[PDB]
Amino acid sequence: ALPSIQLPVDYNNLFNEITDFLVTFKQDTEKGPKYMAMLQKVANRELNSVIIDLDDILQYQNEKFLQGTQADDLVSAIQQNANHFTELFCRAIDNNMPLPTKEIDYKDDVLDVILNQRRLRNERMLFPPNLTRRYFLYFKPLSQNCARRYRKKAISSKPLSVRQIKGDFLGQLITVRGIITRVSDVKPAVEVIAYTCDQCGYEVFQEVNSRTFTPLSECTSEECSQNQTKGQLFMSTRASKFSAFQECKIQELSQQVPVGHIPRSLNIHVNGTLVRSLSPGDIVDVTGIFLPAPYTGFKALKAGLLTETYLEAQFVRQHKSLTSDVEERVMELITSGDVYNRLAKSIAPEIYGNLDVKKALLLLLVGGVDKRVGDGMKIRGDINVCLMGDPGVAKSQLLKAICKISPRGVYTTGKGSSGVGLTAAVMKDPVTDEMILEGGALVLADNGICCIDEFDKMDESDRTAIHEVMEQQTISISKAGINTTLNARTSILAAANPLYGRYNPRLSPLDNINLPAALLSRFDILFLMLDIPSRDDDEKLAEHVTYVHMHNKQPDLDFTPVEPSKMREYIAYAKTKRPVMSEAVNDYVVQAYIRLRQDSKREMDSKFSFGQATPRTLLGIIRLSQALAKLRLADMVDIDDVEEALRLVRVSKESLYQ
Amino acid sequence: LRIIWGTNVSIQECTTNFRNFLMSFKYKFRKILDEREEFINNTTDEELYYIKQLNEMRELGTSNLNLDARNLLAYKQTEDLYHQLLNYPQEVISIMDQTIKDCMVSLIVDNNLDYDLDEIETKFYKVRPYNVGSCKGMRELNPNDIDKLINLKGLVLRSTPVIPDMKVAFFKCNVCDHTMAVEIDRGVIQEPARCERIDCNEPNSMSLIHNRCSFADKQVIKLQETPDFVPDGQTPHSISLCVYDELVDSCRAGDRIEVTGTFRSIPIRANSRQRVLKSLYKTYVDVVHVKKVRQITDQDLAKIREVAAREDLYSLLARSIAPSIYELEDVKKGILLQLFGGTNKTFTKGGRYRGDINILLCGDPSTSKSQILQYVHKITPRGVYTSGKGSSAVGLTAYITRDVDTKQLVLESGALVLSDGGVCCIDEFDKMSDSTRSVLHEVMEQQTISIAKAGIITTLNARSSILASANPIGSRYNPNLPVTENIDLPPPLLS
Ligand SMILES: Nc1ncnc2c1ncn2[C@@H]1O[C@H](COP(=O)(O)OP(=O)(O)OP(=O)(O)O)[C@@H](O)[C@H]1O
Ligand SMILES: Nc1ncnc2c1ncn2[C@@H]1O[C@H](COP(=O)(O)OP(=O)(O)O)[C@@H](O)[C@H]1O
Ligand SMILES: [Mg+2]
Ligand SMILES: [Zn+2]
Ligand SMILES: [Zn+2]
Repeated sequence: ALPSIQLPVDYNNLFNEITDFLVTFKQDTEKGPKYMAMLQKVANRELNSVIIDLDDILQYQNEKFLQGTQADDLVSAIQQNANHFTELFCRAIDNNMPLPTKEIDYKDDVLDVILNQRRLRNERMLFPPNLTRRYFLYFKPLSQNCARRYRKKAISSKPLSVRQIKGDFLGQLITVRGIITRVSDVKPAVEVIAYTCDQCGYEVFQEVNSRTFTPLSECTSEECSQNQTKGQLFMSTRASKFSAFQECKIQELSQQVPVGHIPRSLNIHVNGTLVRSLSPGDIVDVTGIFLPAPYTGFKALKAGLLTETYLEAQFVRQHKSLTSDVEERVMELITSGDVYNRLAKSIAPEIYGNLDVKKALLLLLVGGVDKRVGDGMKIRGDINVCLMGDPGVAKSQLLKAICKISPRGVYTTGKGSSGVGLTAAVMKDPVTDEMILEGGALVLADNGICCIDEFDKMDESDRTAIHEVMEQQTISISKAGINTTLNARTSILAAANPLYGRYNPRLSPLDNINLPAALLSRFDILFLMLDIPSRDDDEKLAEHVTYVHMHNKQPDLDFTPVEPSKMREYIAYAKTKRPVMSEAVNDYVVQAYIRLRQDSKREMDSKFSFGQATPRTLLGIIRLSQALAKLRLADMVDIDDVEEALRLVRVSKESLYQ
Repeated sequence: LRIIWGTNVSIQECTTNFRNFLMSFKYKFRKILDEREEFINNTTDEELYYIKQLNEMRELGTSNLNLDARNLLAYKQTEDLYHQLLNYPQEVISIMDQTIKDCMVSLIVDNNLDYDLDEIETKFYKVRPYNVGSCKGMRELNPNDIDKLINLKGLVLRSTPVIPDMKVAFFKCNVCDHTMAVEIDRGVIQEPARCERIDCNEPNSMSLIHNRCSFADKQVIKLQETPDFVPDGQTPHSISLCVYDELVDSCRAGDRIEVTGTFRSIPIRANSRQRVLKSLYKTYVDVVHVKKVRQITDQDLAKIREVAAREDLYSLLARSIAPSIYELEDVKKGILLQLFGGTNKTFTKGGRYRGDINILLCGDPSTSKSQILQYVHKITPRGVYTSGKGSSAVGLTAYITRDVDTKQLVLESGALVLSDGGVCCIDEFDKMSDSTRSVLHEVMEQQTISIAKAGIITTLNARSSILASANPIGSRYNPNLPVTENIDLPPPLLS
């Protein structure tokens, strides 16, 4: 039949030592046992989880070694095998559960009502213990610090990868380092199922220890022993115990993959209060038990002796507001002074020059006023900045760098992927094969910045969305029978490449690029950065570039790089602020606009300028004054603010020659 | 005294508390409850809000209630039901309907009138509670609140046709032809063993008559999590909703609704043939109340007449349609005249004569024509605002397309057919393709569109009005050159 083998481990002495450790253990550094305190805390319907530390277990072993009596190296037994010690510890907790000391508080708990109703009828006229349980038991991996303190080495907490997980580590407690890619919704998994039986005896309980089960549907009680055909069992959800279950996939980091290989993936299962600890896009260190999946059902026959695997998770270690602190940070930055120039300069300190562009990127980072006028009129406060110019002028570092500053931002590129206009209504998700409404990148960045690199090569299909956002900021959705309009208020940062190379003495700016005049008119600001050879500038550029290669540090200079978290804190605080205008300030704007138009009537010339001024220019003047006012000022806007905005616009306009 | 098994709810006290609540409650107790200051007590304290709705429902005969949770908590003694309903919705609602059964009698015989009450006896009543508790999204739902009333919010994606549900089986005997009806409980049909007729009494002589049973209606709805609450780098989640009886065919596709209902979870089978089930349930909600996000009265007629008696009706609605637009009064005059349209006639001999006005706006590129079109879009009852930049060549007319959910054929009308009897606004008229332009030609000439594809040959009705806006080539419309060169439009289409 089944042969027998002798193994050193005996579970009786282990159980005795667990019972001794629960009572005796004290924190050496409230007084008394460490865990009977938290058990009493649990009994008062406040704590939902019990977490054991193997450092503490080593402390009990060290205490016993100080006494000198032999031990059973419980820490090694837990590491080698952990699926059984969970049940052992659960039984040990159940045996020594303290009484409720205060605030019994039975209000509307359905399971409580069922259990209380059971008592009267059972006594007047044995169930699975897990039904009465509420706490969840988790283990905590070892610490190298405590290990090195008492040697003994450590295996459970070592940050292995997905690839270093061999088949020799199955059934042990290990830790894996990786990035979370997919997380699923929370669903209930049955643990104890209760069937109601046509007022025959009473409801019956069955435990489920697999992913698949069979209903009972036959009443075996003493009163139900009567021979007449009477009916099968019906399930009752209220008297049954469920649990929260979640499954995730972790993927190997790019640094740890060897050359020529493709990264692998691992599956993680989490049950209990630990659910929702992991989200997509997080680099974490997850500890758990590595167990074999049954792989049954279809396609099991072909494998024969091949199994799946998964990791039952028990611990999570993620690697990486209005308060007086941030109230004082802004005051400190105000007392620092030179906020405008320093804020513009610290943006991408590697790149030397293009300081006006850095001023304009700051105004794009902040947003103008979005005022909802009555009778349906709306006015946009978002910023549309396009940066044109010859190749090899740092076109595509500037952009990427701006994406770092604001959390709400997406870097979308040419026809390699379609994300600008992918407001599709069909999503063939493999998990369920049903449609999901999937928004595009333009919709994704709300109150944010959309960085569209290589805008020249992008197709007219995305041009439709770009045209519509600047008009109404509300994306109409695909024609898959939903008729949905989605909010898409966003600011646009575009990078352009002139047609066939560099700037051309062809006079029309429309000839330099493919973009239509109407599309360019909606842009708030246009910047031309042409590469003109000058003997002085090349020397400083070469020196600046080569200093970075010689020493990895950027070239030290009197200019001080402000700390980036301060950048974010000031930018957010400015964004929260709401300006206001006065009647006197806007009167000078009319004079400015009429002077600009009287210039534009004669400004039509062979080479310089793009068409003529439009009322959209007046709108953008106020829109840009918004950000310059939000930068440091409040309440009414200064008159010199309009001068600053006009100066920035005029420099951008004069960039056509330069 | 006796309590329904499992729960702690007893009918005896609940019925009495509810009748006390209904005959006792007023806005007085409600405004004492909320007491948020600046609370009006101007004769509202004695209005008897529940009794007046009860009487108006009795005289109308409709059965719809809007019982609220805060109002239910307002009364001190009935405060128990507030926490007794969240945990046991079904039994409390069963008591609800049973008490409303005699709520009619409690008021019909106060003056001993001659109401029949027999049609009241036959008809049944129910309730639609709302605002049960704090609204929480589907992203936060644990197994800890199964079979408890919740309030959810989400986007409607799709609906399914009516689903039959058996209520009363019907078995006939193939020998003696005897008919008997067997009720079904929770889906399972208890088969008749042998014919009840003692004389017939034959084993295995039963036949099911499918079309002689009794059925009820079901509908299933699909929801999606709203984009506002979703965090970064996530995919929206979905929930299925069960709708029964009068609430079927209420939620249109693409709307955003807040619903109240009972959370539930059921098992689904592992193997289709075997009895075996798998240890992971599916979660859904059974809904009880749904909320979203003609027949003009005589007073409206009188005010319409007196306003129509204004000295200058032309200029007033000239300025009303586009409040933001300054000057450009003449184009507003034309649009106001267009929105009414001349009379339409179709006499037998000559045929139909058109009664729609078509308007084309064009000129320098940075005027405000698009805002004008979006203004006239809203005023008109039925109309469509779609640009002519691209899309399918028959995107404004019928386009036979394969159905996505089912591998079937669906005939989908376009934007010109969907603007029948109204004003259809076209934007960016100059970018419309040479092949689709001809379609508009048959629309503006015969007002009908014919489709002949996939074995389908048919004609639809356009009968709409075209308001279009265009842009020239260049940054200005120089008056010296005539219209034709600048607008890039065929002479007949402009004509
Ligand atoms: N002002 C500058 N300061 C520092 N580096 C600069 C500057 N202008 C250009 N560079 C150099 O240009 C490169 C960054 O821009 P890069 O040429 O890679 O992309 P791009 O400007 O978008 O051009 P392309 O059309 O080739 O993609 C780096 O090698 C960088 O050292
Ligand atoms: N007569 C006007 N009255 C009010 N606003 C105007 C007027 N002319 C131009 N504008 C402004 O100019 C912009 C015009 O944009 P719009 O006309 O929609 O673009 P398009 O030229 O594509 O139709 C609007 O934002 C509006 O505020
Ligand atoms: Mg580049
Ligand atoms: Zn039984
Ligand atoms: Zn018979």
